[PDB]
Amino acid sequence: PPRLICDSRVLERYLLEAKEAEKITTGCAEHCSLNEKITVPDTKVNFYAWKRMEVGQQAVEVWQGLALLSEAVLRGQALLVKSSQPWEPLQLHVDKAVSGLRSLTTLLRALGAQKEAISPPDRTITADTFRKLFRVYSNFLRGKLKLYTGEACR
Amino acid sequence: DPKFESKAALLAARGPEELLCFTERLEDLVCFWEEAASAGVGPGQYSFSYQLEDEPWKLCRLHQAPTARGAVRFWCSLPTADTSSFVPLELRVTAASGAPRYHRVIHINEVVLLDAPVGLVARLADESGHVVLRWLPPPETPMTSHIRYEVDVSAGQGAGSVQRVEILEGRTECVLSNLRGRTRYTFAVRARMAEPSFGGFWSEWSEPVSLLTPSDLD
Amino acid sequence: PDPKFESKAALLAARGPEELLCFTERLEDLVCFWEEAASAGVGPGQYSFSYQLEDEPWKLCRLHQAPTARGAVRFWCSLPTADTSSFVPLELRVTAASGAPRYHRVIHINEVVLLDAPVGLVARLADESGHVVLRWLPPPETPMTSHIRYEVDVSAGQGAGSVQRVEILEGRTECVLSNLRGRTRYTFAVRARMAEPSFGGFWSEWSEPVSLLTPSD
Repeated sequence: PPRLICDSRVLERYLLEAKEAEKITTGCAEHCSLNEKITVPDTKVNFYAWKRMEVGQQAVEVWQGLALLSEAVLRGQALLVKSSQPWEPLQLHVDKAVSGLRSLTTLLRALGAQKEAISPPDRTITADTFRKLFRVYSNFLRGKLKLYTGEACR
Repeated sequence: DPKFESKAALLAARGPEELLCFTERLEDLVCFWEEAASAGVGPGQYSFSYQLEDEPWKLCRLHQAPTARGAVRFWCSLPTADTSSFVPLELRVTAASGAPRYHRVIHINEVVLLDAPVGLVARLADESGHVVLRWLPPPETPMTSHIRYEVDVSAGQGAGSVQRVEILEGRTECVLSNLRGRTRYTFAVRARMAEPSFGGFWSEWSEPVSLLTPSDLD
Repeated sequence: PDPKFESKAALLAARGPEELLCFTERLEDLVCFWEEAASAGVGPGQYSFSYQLEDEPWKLCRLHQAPTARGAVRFWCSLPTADTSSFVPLELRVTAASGAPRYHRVIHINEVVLLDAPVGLVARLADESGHVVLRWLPPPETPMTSHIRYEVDVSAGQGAGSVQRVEILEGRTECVLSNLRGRTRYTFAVRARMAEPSFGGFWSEWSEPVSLLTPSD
């Protein structure tokens, strides 16, 4: 009966991975270009509204967000495979992400992020680089994700 | 406008010759800098522009003020609207001549400088060297749960005394241990935002609360 | 390939060989293997390994045959990083050329964690009493260090025939053995295992032993 996502630590692992995802893509030069948009979710939080939102209402923002991201990483790993010279370093991180989201998308489905989604209630950004994909990555993770799980973890 | 001087002055010292930004309720940003200036100084000097990654560069209305030190201080207070946390915010401070004065990139959620906790109250705990500290998170503050504290204990300047210990996130209480019998201590507390979703600067110490140990000895 | 694996794969061989033994060293990987000595027959293409992560497509793992010390051959499959999702159900399917099913099993890369052995252990007298303070360092490159518990071992001789154990609280990587016996040279070493329910796996290789001699009495 574990709603695992709640154990602060269990989640912290990913946030800290992305910190590494970033910390590497920065020292990255031209070999971090995507050569394509790659639509990622909007990671900016405005507390004077979020605080005003409701779990359920946030949840969606998150579920949809996670999804879209997950589509990206794949699309990233992808464009990265067929690549001639796949910056090995980049490789690994691109992968951990792929899996991280997989495990996460699950732990959320737990809390009820999906059920609290397709419930008819009452953005575009694009990474032309990896350096940014990861930036946008963690920013959503520790950003909106981390901020939701909390209130929702009761 | 008041306590601002406090924090601003607080930060200053820590890092003087640069550009300093910080936030409070996280629903606000304020940056600034203090330069000594005699034959010249005034707003009709610098231009302040910033931008939220993926959003149109903008300019900020810079303000000025005299310093207790006789120097000047230019600050900017992003319009509440543009206080988006979790999204690269780039800043460029330029002189009218057009020279590159200040340049930096930050995350609002990464420069929070809370006030100082309130209601600290440490009383004896019958057993040996054991003290019970209690307090309250900074007033009008978001995400308590994410604030981690840090207590200080000293035997007063009556023995070159100190001792620092950190607390778990969101934990407003601490039970000390191993304190010399018969002595006038002084418990202080600090505030801060936990990483990796936040972070910033160490808060100013709270109003101290002293106490004297009995004689739990041999 | 590397001793680290062989020697780590021995600990498990003695846990049910004719069963598929998987384990993850740092929640970011996974390998399954099984031993069986055979005829000149067994070779490259003679077995097909297939896995599948919850509601997704099945994928075939390339296979690795290798000759173990005990004469037997070893087959292993290092899952592709992209599929080491912990907390997600992993079903494993093995098969031999024809179409015979040898092993089938469902797991979680997070409930079969076999950690490298702890590092940095050193003893040192308790300046406040006849005890022994034991500091040490969890395993390297290992996450969830706050979710790892440690069992310490206390020996007064490989032939002294008298020992004593202890279990450390998840996270704590230091303990002091107060109640002891002086003017005696003791030795200690620690192992590490993840903490259920959340996780699970197998005890870790003991750490390098360490020696000291308590004062008197």
